[PDB]
Amino acid sequence: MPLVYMNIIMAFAIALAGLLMYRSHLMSSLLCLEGMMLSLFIMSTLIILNTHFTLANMMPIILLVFAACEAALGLSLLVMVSNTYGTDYVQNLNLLQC
Amino acid sequence: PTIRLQEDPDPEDENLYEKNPDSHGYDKDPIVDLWNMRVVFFFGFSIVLVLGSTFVAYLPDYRMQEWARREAERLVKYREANGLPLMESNCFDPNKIQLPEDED
Amino acid sequence: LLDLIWLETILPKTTSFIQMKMSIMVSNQKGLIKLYFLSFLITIMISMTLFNYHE
Amino acid sequence: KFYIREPPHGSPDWLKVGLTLGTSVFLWIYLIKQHKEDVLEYKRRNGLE
Amino acid sequence: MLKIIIPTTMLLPMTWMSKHNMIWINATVHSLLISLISLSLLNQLGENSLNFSLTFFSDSLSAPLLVLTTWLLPLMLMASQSHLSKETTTRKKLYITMLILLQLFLIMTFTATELILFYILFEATLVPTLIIITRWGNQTERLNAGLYFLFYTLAGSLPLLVALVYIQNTTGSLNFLIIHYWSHPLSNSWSNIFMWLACIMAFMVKMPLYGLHLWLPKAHVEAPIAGSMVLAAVLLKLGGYGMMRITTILNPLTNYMAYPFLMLSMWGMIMTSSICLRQTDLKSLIAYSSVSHMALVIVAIMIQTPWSFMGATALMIAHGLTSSMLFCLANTNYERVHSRTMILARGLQTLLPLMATWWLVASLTNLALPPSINLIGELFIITASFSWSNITIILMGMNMMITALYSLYMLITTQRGKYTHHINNIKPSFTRENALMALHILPLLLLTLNPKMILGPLY
Amino acid sequence: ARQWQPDVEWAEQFGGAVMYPTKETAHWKPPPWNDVDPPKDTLVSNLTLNFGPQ
Amino acid sequence: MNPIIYTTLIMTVMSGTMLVMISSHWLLIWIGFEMNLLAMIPVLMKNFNPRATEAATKYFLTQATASMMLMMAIIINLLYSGQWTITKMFNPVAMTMMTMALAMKLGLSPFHFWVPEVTQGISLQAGLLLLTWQKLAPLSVLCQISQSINPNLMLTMAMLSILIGGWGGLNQTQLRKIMAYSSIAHMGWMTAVLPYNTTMTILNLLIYITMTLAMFMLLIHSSATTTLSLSHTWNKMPVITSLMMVTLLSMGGLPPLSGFMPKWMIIQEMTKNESIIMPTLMAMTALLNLYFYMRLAYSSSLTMFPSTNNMKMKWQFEHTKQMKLLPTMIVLSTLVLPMTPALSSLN
Amino acid sequence: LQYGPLAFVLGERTTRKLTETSKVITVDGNICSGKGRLAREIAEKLGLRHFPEAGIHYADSTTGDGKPLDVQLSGNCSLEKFYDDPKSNDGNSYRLQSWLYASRLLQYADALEHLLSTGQGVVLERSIYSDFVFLEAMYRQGFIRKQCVEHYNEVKKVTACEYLPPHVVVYVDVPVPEIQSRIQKKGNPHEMKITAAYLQDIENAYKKTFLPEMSEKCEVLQYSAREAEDAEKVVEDIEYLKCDKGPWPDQDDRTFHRLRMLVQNKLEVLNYTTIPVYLPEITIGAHQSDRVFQKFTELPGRKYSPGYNEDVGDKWIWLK
Amino acid sequence: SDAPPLTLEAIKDRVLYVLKLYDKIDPEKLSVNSHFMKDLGLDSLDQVEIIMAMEDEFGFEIPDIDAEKLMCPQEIVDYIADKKDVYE
Ligand SMILES: CCCCCCCCCCCCCCCCC[C@@H](O)O[C@H](CO[C@H](O)CCCCCCCCCCCCCCC)COP(=O)(O)OCC[N+](C)(C)C
Ligand SMILES: CCCCCCCCCCCCCCCCC[C@@H](O)O[C@H](CO[C@H](O)CCCCCCCCCCCCCCC)COP(=O)(O)OCC[N+](C)(C)C
Ligand SMILES: CCCCCCCCCCCC(=O)SCCNC(=O)CCNC(=O)[C@H](O)C(C)(C)COP(=O)(O)O
Ligand SMILES: Nc1ncnc2c1ncn2[C@@H]1O[C@H](COP(=O)(O)OP(=O)(O)O)[C@@H](O)[C@H]1O
Repeated sequence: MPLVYMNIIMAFAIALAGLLMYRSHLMSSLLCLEGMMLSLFIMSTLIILNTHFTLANMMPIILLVFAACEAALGLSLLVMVSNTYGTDYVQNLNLLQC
Repeated sequence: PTIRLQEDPDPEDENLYEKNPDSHGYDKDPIVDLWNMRVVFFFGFSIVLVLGSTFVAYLPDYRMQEWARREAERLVKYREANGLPLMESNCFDPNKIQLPEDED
Repeated sequence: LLDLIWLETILPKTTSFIQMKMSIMVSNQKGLIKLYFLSFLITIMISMTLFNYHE
Repeated sequence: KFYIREPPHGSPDWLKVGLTLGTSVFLWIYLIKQHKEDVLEYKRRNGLE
Repeated sequence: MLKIIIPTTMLLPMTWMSKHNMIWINATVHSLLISLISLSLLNQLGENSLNFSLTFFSDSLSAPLLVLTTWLLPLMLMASQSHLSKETTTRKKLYITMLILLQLFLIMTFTATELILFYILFEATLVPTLIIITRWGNQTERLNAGLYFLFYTLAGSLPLLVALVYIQNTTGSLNFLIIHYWSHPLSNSWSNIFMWLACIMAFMVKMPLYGLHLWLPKAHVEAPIAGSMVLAAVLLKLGGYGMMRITTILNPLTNYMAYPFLMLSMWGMIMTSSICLRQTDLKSLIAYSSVSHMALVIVAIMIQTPWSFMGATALMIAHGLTSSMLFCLANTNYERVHSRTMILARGLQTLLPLMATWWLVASLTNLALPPSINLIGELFIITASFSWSNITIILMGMNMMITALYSLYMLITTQRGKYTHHINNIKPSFTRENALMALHILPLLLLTLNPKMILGPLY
Repeated sequence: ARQWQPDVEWAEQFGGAVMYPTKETAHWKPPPWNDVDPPKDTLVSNLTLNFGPQ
Repeated sequence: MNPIIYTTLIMTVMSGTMLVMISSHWLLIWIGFEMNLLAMIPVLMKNFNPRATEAATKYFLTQATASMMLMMAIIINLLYSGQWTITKMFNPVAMTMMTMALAMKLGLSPFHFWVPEVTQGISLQAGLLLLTWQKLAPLSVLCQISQSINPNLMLTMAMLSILIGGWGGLNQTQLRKIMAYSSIAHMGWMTAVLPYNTTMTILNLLIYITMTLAMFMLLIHSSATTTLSLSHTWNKMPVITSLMMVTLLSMGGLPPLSGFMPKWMIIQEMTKNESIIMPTLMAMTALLNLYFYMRLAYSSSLTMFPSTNNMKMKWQFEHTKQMKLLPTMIVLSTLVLPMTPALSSLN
Repeated sequence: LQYGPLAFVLGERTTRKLTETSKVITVDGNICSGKGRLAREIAEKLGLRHFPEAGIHYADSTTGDGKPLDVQLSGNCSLEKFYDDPKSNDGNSYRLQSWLYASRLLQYADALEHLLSTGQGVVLERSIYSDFVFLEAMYRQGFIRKQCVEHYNEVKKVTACEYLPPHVVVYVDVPVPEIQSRIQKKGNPHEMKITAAYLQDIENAYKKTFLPEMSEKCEVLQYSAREAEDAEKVVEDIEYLKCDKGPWPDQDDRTFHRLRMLVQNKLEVLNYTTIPVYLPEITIGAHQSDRVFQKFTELPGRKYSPGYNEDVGDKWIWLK
Repeated sequence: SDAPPLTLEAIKDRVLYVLKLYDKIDPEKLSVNSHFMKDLGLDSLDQVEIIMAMEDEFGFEIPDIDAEKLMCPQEIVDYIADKKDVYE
């Protein structure tokens, strides 16, 4: 693979790692989710352009659509959590245990 | 209330002899109890015990004890007269056995 | 000494003690997504190297 | 006797009862017919009779 | 042999369709008739077994066990109807349903031609027993007793399942006739050693082997009387039956894998007999008696001789009858005085003479007075062990002396002495209890009259 | 004279949030009877603004 | 919530699952997962309260992470072989990531923390849906790529799931958490036999779904979510407690009940390979699930717990809503072992 | 057809049946005051359905036949012995209070179901919102413990929050000495032992908690004793209320759908009354529970479901 | 687990520490029986500050009545114990 492929894969890994380790704000983790979506878009677009697969040029648009759906879902859940606690801290979501 | 719960008291045990001086210990109802006694006695002692013991005593000899005794008598008679040994150490004829060629 | 104590001690009481201790260890989590998402990260990293690097 | 309607009345719901019985009889006759045709087809294919 | 299976399955709806006041009568009558029908299975051959179908067969080892099961059902019914008088009709029918299901599973277990079917039935016998113990027991220890009974059994039985499916994948069949005819020796390897252990430990825990028996005093003391009867008389013999069946494929590995179990059996026989000498609970004494007798049965099965197999069969039948009778005898006193402590009610021979006679006969058969079948089995096993090694007579000899001691200790403590002054509610013996004791004891002596019916296939 | 049945003391073993309580989980509370926690008074302060004089 | 909207959301959940099950393109499978999650999130919050909101948030975060890893694995597979068809998965790193993503979606151990929490935070109907219908899509995808699967990772996660399910279930008094740990252990059993025979996976899935439906419907019938509230059901409907006791016995795996059949067949299949140690450990561990099922049976059916005065008023009224499939579910959960050879129709 | 989601999907809507006379009315007052007569007159004048005050055997009146059952199988508490021995060591007081709260909850559910099904108004004597005055009077007099009060508060918190409060609250005010005079004039030998402090506690609870907190949900119509016999004046006073302040105007079709699904299914209504809080006053042992349940199942029309008891003359059972 | 089971002794050491942290009281002259008004020469306003310091230290509020009558450290310790139901 070229260097650009490794760079995009590294960006995906960094965004995943970012999502895995929570600080305080929920919104930061949502941003990491969007970052993973962007990295996947870039990687798929590069692969499809390189191989000249004409009918596959439309998949990244579908990916963006479902990324938007996912982001809207997350934002709605954040609105509800904030309305409950007045803060979007993940520390407050501790009513249910294992 | 200094209590912990609402519960019935533990009742005393009933004596079946109080309402039925000849009670047989099967039921509180005298008629049902008497017939329970009767069916238990008839179907346990009269039917299963005695008749089953007779049936087992007169079972036909499927174990073939007497057949084996008569066969052994025939064999002993035949072998004694001929001068043959009463019994043989090998129960299988060696002509039908093939030992391995080499023992070294 | 034997029937009421040691035969009890070795087979059933040891089993009960071990199962209860492991149940306490496994089931007592605070329910904070931070901790077990960090656990997920550790699992993912171990998995690529331990089982993925060897194909 | 009852304080209220208790909608299932002394007579049974005749529509539901008829539908249930009709479904049962239809399924039974369908199964009998299917088994008969299956036997005939099996006998024809292997040439028993 | 559906002519026996189907009538029990008919006992089920007969019980559930009977009037509220005729359930005991109907169940008892038809159980006795089913026992009479099963009596026909004693007509066995000298060379092979009765092969009814592809699924069921009857040997000379399982026919007396089936007869014992079918005979034990009516006795349990008579023993249960006293303390279940205040119970509702539905719960009484459920109790009878549990007993009938247990009999059906036991009947199918002793005649299954395959080992996996035998496993499924021998494991299905657990659910009715556990339900009976944990639902109709008297004290709060019954829950723990049920847990002990369940897990001790399953922890032994699951490796047996693994070993059985492995054996079927290896040899292509689990049918017992094919297994016997196509038998091949077991080599000396760790895989074979663990296969032996997996095939043996479930039956060992069922006997139960000394050191693996802790479940038995709990389960047999905390159960209701019918539960105790069927646990001591039939359910312990599943281990012996299964072990004599499975040992066909374990040779010649048994020749040395039997040593730890033999030492455990002999020494723990001595230990359990000694434990019987200092026991405050009358039922626990009978339970530990069962453990000692079953240790003898384990020794007989492990040394693998025709005389030991004959002795094992005879001892299993005799012990079933004797231990069931002893449990019923103890339950009579418990129902009178509501306590299991042995030294509470004393001098009972003065108050209940005929029950004292029943006690004497039961404790005489427990110590194996000749020519009872108890002694026939014990003596055959002792002779086989002596041929195995001349030093076993010492351990065997000690056991005989100890068994007599604790049996007569039980008799003298309960029947002789002076009656306790404060207990004034000792009513005369009912006809039902006397009939129960007679139906226990008369078949024992009748079988003594014709002992080849309980001596197994090696006869 | 009668079969033993569980009482209040026996029944209270199963009334906690967890079995086998420890020092850490002895302060865990069982969920409310309906799954509705009481609402917190997380008051959101309104914004205060100077409209004038300039 | 409007009944029409609820029905539309349920059909969208099922449409996402069916799209996963009928697609040949990896993109369509990923789309099915996205649609399923999008429709599932509001169903968890149907009865709005902070616990339901927390459960929905945790579920969304876990499943969104899982779908992100799923898409990355698909893209890596495309990079190393320009194939979109769901097949043997020509790349090993992509297969490892795919396995981890599907395990996260199913709730297999190590990623099993979310299941007890989401199940306890939602209603019994939402729990029924989550623990029955939501297993179909990841299991179907796993079945379609079973040949390229690495046994060492899948078997490790399956054994960990069985162990953790038993140990976690041992400690619970809440019925929903008990169900969740039971689900974790059964998922472990399902995935243990997947590399060897997918028919056994399907059979175990069907039997587990039947038993779970029966248990959840019995719990909804007698409105109990805690052990102590279930201990009152004997004084109101004893038949329900008896049927629940028999179903709990079936869940434990005791013969001659139907629950025993999947474990039996999986053990046989694993011994048809070499694989001797793993089934032995799996059975020994399932004994723990049997233990806490038996404890529940002790508390609800085999002993009678004290009741309250106000139960007398409840005695006068009947259950209005009736579940039409509950008797069939109970019968299928209990008395189906003699029909075992019918599993041949599954392949 | 049984009301449910299918009935709501096509057709049935509650908001159309409300015809300006829905107006859930409750007429509160102290002991022996003539609140029942006023409630009956209000119902007759306005054309609403009258609900007499729920007693110990209210639930019996609505299931099976309307005839009451034995107190052992229903209630398990006595009003008379509460007056005779208010400090009995068997928990009669709080058991009676808890049973009466459950009966009031059932009656409120019945009234709400009738109103939401027909659109017709209902008049109640007391409500679940008023039941606490008797509990406070018992606690201040030392007739019940504090744990009983905590249990009552838990049950009320999880039950009374799911319904809509009454549109208008009518209160009849009668002074305590006049109440004692009326009780003496009545003749019942058990009510004579009611101390004046008990009535004073009931009045304080009413006027200092119930009316203040109820006035925020909707305006309260108070009346002295003399201006309560004139029923037409009270009714015409009710007809000129501006009711746009409470939760009732903010109810749309879906909330009414949820409430209508809740008011039927009385098992769902009574769910939280039997919570496993083990108070000695209301906890019943397993043996007694089993005995009483077996006794109840043997009643002539109680073993099976309503239409399936052939021992009270149910026919065609084997086709139902 | 939560905080240890606070006892009378620890309450006394905390009260005495807070009191000697007050710049208007000399440490050596202060005892658990010293009276703020006479022994320590403290005015009514000073007492209010001491009570507020106790409030901060023990994390709970003392009403105007109640707190007003505590004139020496022993009464403060007794009040804190009675409010916290501490017997040891
Ligand atoms: C209360 C008062 C008591 C004392 C008074 C009693 C008066 C005297 C009566 C006592 C009788 C004395 C016994 C002496 C023995 C005589 C009987 C003997 O000769 O019969 C035996 C026969 O006995 C029977 O075979 C044994 C009975 C079978 C026992 C089965 C029990 C029935 C089932 C009950 C339930 C099963 C539970 C146990 C499960 C295994 C001989 O066997 P066999 O050598 O062949 O016969 C040769 C000739 N044949 C073959 C042509 C017949
Ligand atoms: C409390 C009651 C429980 C029930 C009792 C169950 C009884 C189980 C006992 C098992 C009997 C024998 C098992 C194995 C057979 C031989 C044992 C071994 O010690 O013998 C030597 C084995 O040598 C050494 O001992 C090696 C084994 C050492 C490791 C074993 C661990 C034993 C420690 C005790 C742990 C307790 C076990 C029971 C747990 C409760 C023989 O030498 P070798 O010829 O080379 O091995 C024969 C096999 N070959 C032919 C394939 C080579
Ligand atoms: C940051 C800068 C802000 C500063 C601005 C603060 C504004 C100050 C507001 C002033 C309020 C008053 O005058 S309030 C009125 C004050 N005067 C009285 O109360 C008359 C009786 N005097 C006394 O009781 C004692 O002298 C007394 C000193 C009180 C001790 O009290 P004790 O004997 O009981 O200890
Ligand atoms: N919730 C309650 N708690 C205790 N006693 C009550 C309760 N409700 C009614 N009562 C009693 O019922 C009796 C009459 O009830 P009431 O409605 O006030 O008189 P009336 O029959 O004229 O309407 C009184 O003795 C009253 O104390």
